[PDB]
Amino acid sequence: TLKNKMRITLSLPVGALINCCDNSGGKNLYIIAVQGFGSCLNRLPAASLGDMVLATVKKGKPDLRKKVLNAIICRQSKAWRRHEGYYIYFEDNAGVIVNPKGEMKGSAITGPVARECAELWPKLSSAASAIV
Amino acid sequence: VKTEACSFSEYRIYPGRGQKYIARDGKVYFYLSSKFASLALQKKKAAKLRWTQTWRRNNKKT
Amino acid sequence: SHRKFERPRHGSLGFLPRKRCKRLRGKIRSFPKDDKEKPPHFTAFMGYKAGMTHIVREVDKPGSKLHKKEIVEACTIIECAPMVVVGIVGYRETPKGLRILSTVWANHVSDEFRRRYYKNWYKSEKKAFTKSLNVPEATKNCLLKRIEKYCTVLRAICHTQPSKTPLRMKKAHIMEVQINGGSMKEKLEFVKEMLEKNLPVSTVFNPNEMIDVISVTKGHGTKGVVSRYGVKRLPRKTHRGLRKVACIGAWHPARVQFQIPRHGQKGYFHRTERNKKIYRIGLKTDKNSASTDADITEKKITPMGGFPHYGVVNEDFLLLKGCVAGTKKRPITLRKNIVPQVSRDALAQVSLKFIDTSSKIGHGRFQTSEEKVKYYGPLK
RNA sequence: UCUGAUGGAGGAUCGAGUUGAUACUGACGUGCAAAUCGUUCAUUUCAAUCACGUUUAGGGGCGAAAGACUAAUCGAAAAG
RNA sequence: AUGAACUAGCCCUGAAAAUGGAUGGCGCUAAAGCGGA
RNA sequence: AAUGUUAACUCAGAACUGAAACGGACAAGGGGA
RNA sequence: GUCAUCUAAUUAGUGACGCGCAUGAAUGGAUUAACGAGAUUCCCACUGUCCCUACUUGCUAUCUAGCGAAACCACAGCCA
RNA sequence: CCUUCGAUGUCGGCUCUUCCUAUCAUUGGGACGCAGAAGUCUCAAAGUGUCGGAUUGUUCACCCGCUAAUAGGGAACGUGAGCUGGGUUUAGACCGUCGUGAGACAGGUUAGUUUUACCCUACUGAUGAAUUUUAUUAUAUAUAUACAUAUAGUAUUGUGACAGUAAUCCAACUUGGUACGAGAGGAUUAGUUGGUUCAGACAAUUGGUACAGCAAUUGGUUGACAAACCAGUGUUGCGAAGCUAAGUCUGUUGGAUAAUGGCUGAACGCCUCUUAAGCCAGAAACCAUGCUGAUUAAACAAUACUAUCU
RNA sequence: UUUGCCUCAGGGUGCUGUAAACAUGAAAGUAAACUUUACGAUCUGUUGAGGCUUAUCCCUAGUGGUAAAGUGU
Ligand SMILES: [Mg+2]
Ligand SMILES: [Mg+2]
Ligand SMILES: [Mg+2]
Ligand SMILES: [Mg+2]
Ligand SMILES: [Mg+2]
Ligand SMILES: [Mg+2]
Ligand SMILES: [Mg+2]
Ligand SMILES: [Mg+2]
Ligand SMILES: [Mg+2]
Ligand SMILES: [Mg+2]
Ligand SMILES: [Mg+2]
Ligand SMILES: [Mg+2]
Ligand SMILES: [Mg+2]
Ligand SMILES: [Mg+2]
Ligand SMILES: [Mg+2]
Ligand SMILES: [Mg+2]
Ligand SMILES: [Mg+2]
Ligand SMILES: [Mg+2]
Ligand SMILES: [Mg+2]
Ligand SMILES: [Mg+2]
Ligand SMILES: [Mg+2]
Ligand SMILES: [Mg+2]
Ligand SMILES: [Mg+2]
Ligand SMILES: [Mg+2]
Ligand SMILES: [Mg+2]
Ligand SMILES: [Mg+2]
Repeated sequence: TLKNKMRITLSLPVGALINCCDNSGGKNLYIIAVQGFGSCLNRLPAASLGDMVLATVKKGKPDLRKKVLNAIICRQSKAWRRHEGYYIYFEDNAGVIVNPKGEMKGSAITGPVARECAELWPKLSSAASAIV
Repeated sequence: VKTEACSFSEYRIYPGRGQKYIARDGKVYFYLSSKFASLALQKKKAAKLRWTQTWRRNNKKT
Repeated sequence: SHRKFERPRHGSLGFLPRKRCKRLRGKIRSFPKDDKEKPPHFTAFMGYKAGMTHIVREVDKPGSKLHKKEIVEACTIIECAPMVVVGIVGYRETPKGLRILSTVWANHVSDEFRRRYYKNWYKSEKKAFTKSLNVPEATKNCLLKRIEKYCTVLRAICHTQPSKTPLRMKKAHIMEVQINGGSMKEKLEFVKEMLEKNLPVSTVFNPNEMIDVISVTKGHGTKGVVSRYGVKRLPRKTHRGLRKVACIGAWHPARVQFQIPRHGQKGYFHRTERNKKIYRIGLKTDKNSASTDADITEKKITPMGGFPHYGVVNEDFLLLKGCVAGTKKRPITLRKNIVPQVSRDALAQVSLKFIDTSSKIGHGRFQTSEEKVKYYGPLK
């Protein structure tokens, strides 16, 4: 289970509200923290495609609200450099709720998912339709 | 050399050049340039732009 | 009181006096240690920065998520017209540092070289070197003998041939190049063999060699603290101004300290970047210079419309991985590394798949003008 | 008792100007200025605004009251 | 001629604070230190 | 009742039209609990 | 202050509770639509406020020609 | 209550640097109630780091969360001609208690001008002459010579004393479900690939930027068309080049040590790491190497040419 | 500082997006003649046109230019 992840453009900072992408019943995700983020005086922690966040669900099933909950980003709109030289971007910022281990709380994943994420989280590849 | 094609225009995109926009569905659009990407964003229709290949074809200008 | 939240200092104190470099021609501060087992070879080479292109390279790193895949990488191009050797200088080691014994000159020294010894060539009677050139060979021989006897280090006085480049300046760039090899005698012999003749880069570097690139950085004149050190902007509310340092220092050392970031020169600094890989060494006598196994199309390295702000590379050149200090047109000194590197990075053999030659003056669509012409067709 | 017109009430509404002076605690602060400048702002048919004339004078005046103002002078003017 | 116990000289530990650093400084150890004459 | 000479400016509706844009500058409430 | 609620977290806000250091009835008490350049909190929109700065425009600064002050000033002007 | 009342701007935050170690983490160790893992105590260590938020004017505090760790401090309780001005500490006003009252409150609440650098220094960059009681690590054909060399001016190339200094930490995976363990669990170490922070550049590429430029277009104006203009840059679209980060590249290895463990080995017929002499290995420390400056050395060398030189 | 350089021009490279002009071309329609003649956003053809492209792009022995004549040792 490799967490080898080539660096990807950072932009989804704390406070960002992203589409929930999932079948969990959550509509939104408000990102409160990035895992593996360190220390930098005034820098907002900011997550990218592979990254594990900690979020709340602002809108969705009440059993999801009022709690801090792990998620993975699946799509972003900040364009990022694929190493074949082209910059990819999605139209939306969107992630999927999971457990600390990385197991989905939901069952399917609605839209597309970046390959950068597929390579990182096998259980996520499973439930992905278009993986691009 | 594997030259992808510009989606909005029909230009050859040589490696390490353009950008790739993956829409709501899963459909990828590869744009050769900034201008083309901007046009795409603006929801502009290539078949209505005099300079592009799509327009040209429609008016049989080969 | 202690600063509430700790943070690393902003500049590097290792690059202080952030003042202008004395000369465009980056000086080599130090040359590789001498390994007297190996044959005598030059350690350095001057070239002019022409621009950057990008490249496509297949990767080898077993274990990377980037393993078998083609990758795109930026690379500088450094035009490398053959340097010409003109002198030998002999140093001897003293408790006060290196002291020169002598310099021995070629019999014929180029006009270009001579131009360096004048600031008004056009006016001058160009008398420089006209008596030295004359001198009898016996004296030279004697000097050489002396060098052999006493001098521990040899440097060659080389100069560039800027006439063979799009640059404006007819003046040569003259540079001492340490020779590293076995016996002083051997070194001397080597230099004699060389002397009046030309070094091309292939005689100095090889494909996949890791090299240090020493050059004066791009200038920006007097720059603010924010730009020069990456100091934080103060907030909008600030009266006297936002783009400054709020507190120079404490009260008590009652003296601004040299460690505090201040407005002043930025750029045109001397800088050695280390571990830059040579991806390719071009040859003047190669029309398929920017071509590759995967390309198989006649390409010269010059992009369409030519290297912006430089011109047309018509001579042997270095493709260095990544970036190099200074501007298009800047002299660059490439130096062998001071340690013989065995890291997988230095050993890896590169195989370019593709080298971009699309116009750098815009978002170029095509490689050659021919292709463009084909695309367009016959027109007005 | 509803519906549509009419009608044109109101210390009604918004708002140029005018009268002010909320914020930027912006500019300025050896100023253009012993209070200005900018943008923003509040005021506009009434307890409205302005002019001129006129009344009220110092322990006095005048005050929708801030000890405000009473010629850059005010918890007692200025002049001698 | 070893084993104890004490004893007091010098020395060591105990002995950690913020500008750089002060037997006044350099330095000094067959003292240029400490105690004498 | 039909036939004349003749006037503002306002409303309402429909085609086509454009790189989907149109109080195109100017001017002009942020709103809610 | 305790309990809710707002938040991932709230010395804030709101709703409750009340033997209230020292609330309370024209010292007016309790409540109130409308109104407010009023005080306070939250939410949507929005944004360079911020991440995280960059680029850019005038007018200054800058150099020149001309003109040309002042405050300040025991003497002056490196540190441990 | 020594200083300051002919004024040292009186909290906190923001910014920014430096220092301390009474070490939180990282390096190297020693101990254990150390099987492993985790942790506790402790030695050399201040090289590197020590964050994002919610509430509070706060310091302090308290939670949320990341983190290797979220150690503690100082520098006129660092830092107002740096800001801010929320608080405290003017004048307005309100409440509560106290006072007959004016008023008081180290009780609460709201509204409330933050001046000047053009001086010296310091620091940052920027030119720049001068330098014979001064210099010199040698020159000259095995001998000589400091009882000696050295004119000066341009320029090139060097020397490099001295000063500065830079990289940092983590993860994942393989080593290994191994060592260890009744089992649960479960490493060190290297190795690989990545990332964080920082630094230094750079602009091929993506993005940003527009008063190069092209096109559109509103209102007006030139009879119309065209060509234009005006609206302090009229407003949009694209926008090269140049700048630029959120984009790309790069960031060493010796010496000698500290802690410590040892070696030989007395004192003390044995033992003893030395608490003698003599040695060894050994740290993110130190000093070099490397890197920046070097009118920091009033420094100097060589070379090139010259105007008179001996 | 005359095998340079500036200067225009051409060519390259791009940027923009198809110039003016004419077309018994097309056009939602309208009116007014005895099938033609007016008006008509806009579109199409000639038209990847026209314009711009170094002021800090590139090339070209393509054009015309290259003065001052002073100071210091
Ligand atoms: Mg902060
Ligand atoms: Mg762009
Ligand atoms: Mg370019
Ligand atoms: Mg006021
Ligand atoms: Mg102000
Ligand atoms: Mg001022
Ligand atoms: Mg008055
Ligand atoms: Mg003495
Ligand atoms: Mg709040
Ligand atoms: Mg309440
Ligand atoms: Mg009472
Ligand atoms: Mg003071
Ligand atoms: Mg300690
Ligand atoms: Mg500890
Ligand atoms: Mg104190
Ligand atoms: Mg101060
Ligand atoms: Mg102040
Ligand atoms: Mg303060
Ligand atoms: Mg206040
Ligand atoms: Mg008050
Ligand atoms: Mg650009
Ligand atoms: Mg006009
Ligand atoms: Mg743009
Ligand atoms: Mg002993
Ligand atoms: Mg036309
Ligand atoms: Mg030019």
